[PDB]
Amino acid sequence: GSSGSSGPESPLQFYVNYPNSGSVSAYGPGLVYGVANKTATFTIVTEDAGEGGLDLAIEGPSKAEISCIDNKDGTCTVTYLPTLPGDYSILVKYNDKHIPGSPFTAKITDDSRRC
Repeated sequence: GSSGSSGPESPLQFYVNYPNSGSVSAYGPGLVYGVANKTATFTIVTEDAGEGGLDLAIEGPSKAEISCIDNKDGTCTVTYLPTLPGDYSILVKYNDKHIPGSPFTAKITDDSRRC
């Protein structure tokens, strides 16, 4: 036996989204964990959310700098570099409304000695 269909299709291919369902999430090896004095970045999901105002701020045992970047492809790119190993309290807000899942907890370590 064998089966398989190409599938339906229509012209003026146009897909519209509704505001009803609109949420922003964040994931990546930069929010889960990291390495002292090591490059760490993560990605953020956001499509047709609304040009409002994204704010990012991380806390912990040491103040870390943030160079969040705004892209126009599909997701944003935020790069940062830790100063000391420890649980960093990442905080992200969207249009005066925290994101579903925050604050986030990342487990960063330190690798200096050459094992």
